[PDB]
Amino acid sequence: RKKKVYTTPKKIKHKHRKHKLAVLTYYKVDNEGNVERLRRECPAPTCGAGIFMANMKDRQYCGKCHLTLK
Amino acid sequence: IDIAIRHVLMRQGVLGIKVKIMKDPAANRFGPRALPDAVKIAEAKDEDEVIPAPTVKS
RNA sequence: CGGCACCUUACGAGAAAUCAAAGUCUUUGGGUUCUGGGGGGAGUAUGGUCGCAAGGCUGAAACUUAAAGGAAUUGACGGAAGGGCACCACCAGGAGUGGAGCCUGCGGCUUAAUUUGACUCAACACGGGGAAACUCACCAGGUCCAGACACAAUAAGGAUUGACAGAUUGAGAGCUCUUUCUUGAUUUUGUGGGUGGUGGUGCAUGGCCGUUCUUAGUUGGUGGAGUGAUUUGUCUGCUUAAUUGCGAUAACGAACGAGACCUUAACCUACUAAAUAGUGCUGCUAGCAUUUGCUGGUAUAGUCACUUCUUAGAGGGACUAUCGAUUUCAAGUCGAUGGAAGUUUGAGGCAAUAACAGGUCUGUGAUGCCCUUAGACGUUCUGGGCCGCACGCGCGCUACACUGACGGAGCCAGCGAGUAUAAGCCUUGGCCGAGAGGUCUGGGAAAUCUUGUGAAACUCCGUCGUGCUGGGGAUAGAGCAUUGUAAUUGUUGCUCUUCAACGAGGAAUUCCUAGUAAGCGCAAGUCAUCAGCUUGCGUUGAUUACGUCCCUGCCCUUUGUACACACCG
Ligand SMILES: [Zn+2]
Repeated sequence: RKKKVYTTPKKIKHKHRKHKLAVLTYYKVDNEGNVERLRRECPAPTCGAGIFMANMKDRQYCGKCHLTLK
Repeated sequence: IDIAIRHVLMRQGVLGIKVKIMKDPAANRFGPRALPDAVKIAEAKDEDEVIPAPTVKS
């Protein structure tokens, strides 16, 4: 029996950030070499190999299991 | 009496119907076989032939 | 003879009311004069004619309209007559309400929302509506898709979901913003399509309820009246709680409703049995006068007896029984004796033909349709509000004092409820606490245990002693507990403290005839706490009627109608 009105500006729900070929940033394929694995996959037992962290500012996080190191 | 009420849904509204029925009281097998006020009278056994004073030895 | 008429009947006539003419008229003819041709316009205009005038006589059309009207039937309605019934009427009475305070609902006012429905009976302690989250439909802010399913776009080189820390935000809602992390074709955009709403529409509805009215009314078969719609049956009088019966009777016999019926209450020393009931005995045990008794405890083996009191299944019993009276000597009524019960034995449940703009779309996965449906009127979450008060109204209570307050002593009911890996039930009994409350056990899934719910009024014994007193308990201040995530706008109680109006209430008006009214408490409900409320129970226990139509209301008959969407015409 009333018309609803807002005050704050309309929000936009967060969209997943599309990264072009995300897998490239995890390895540096050496010529006549081995796999690099520079990104130091999370040592939690839940995520084994192939699941890497995030070399962010002052924290290292993997989205598989919600933990951070330093 | 057995009573049944069902709502019939038409495109324009609801049709609530009630089909109220009776079976024959004399056809009842477990409860009373008639109405409470049902008074049944049997027939007379009078108008017999009476004779003065006989005696039958059996 | 002539009249003015009147009564019955209908040979006959009539659409019928009716008619001795309105008959002797489709079996159409005694003479003759006048008049009408759907309703209005309209007895109007014009012309003529008569009149002092007012007016009379003669007298259209255009246009407009599907009806206007007659007699009667049913119903509805009446500011009409006659009857009947009723403590939702009165007579005679009892208790009240209406005076103050409070609780609560209503309108009103304010509000951010103070949600809203309902407004004589038939609105206002009602929505089982005693609202902290929830309820909530409202307000300020926040989320999610829990948008199924077909497609089109995108999309594995990733459609996209979840997200540590900080900022934001109330939030440790990755809600979003800084952040580069992680799953992977369930998923992202649009279309259809949906779906969900305490949104609106009870004046679009179902289903239920209330009301008419739980009043006693309703209906057909055959016959009779009538051309018919209809009517009689279904009614003067009496009787009954009653259309229930007697009776009268163009009616006769029937059906629904009422009554019967069912639940509950009473009686049963007569049955069936009762260790989840009791009793008398029987043990063993106790205190007193010792009289062998009076009181008790115990006894799931005293392997006692019984159903009488308590339970409930089978039954029985009352049908106005018998008698005195009145009555149409009928239906009944009134007085006795018996009886347990003689008011339908008491009180309730179900309850007719159709119907209402009675109430509800706020209970529904009951709904049609309008609105909306991703920044949701959907949901979720936090905080608020329904409580908010310049006012009037009602359902209740507290009382206004001595037929009383406190303080002791005594101390009897009945209806009911109560649980497990829970989300905590009834809680005893013991232990702490002035109180409220706190701790530890145990019984009961139940006639066992809670609980003999030892309820209060009440009876007694004391103070108080007419004072607003010690009647009354508003308004307010301090602490301790309880419940809940959360008690502030006191949940509630408890302890102390404050010590209000009220000294019986106007005009008015309500309920009620016997365990009924009225005092008095108790339980179940909503409920985690909250009962001044309802629903039921039990305790004490009356006054006066046992009549009437004076008021009011309803019903029936007569009557009237230009109403039938029915006087809100
Ligand atoms: Zn990890």
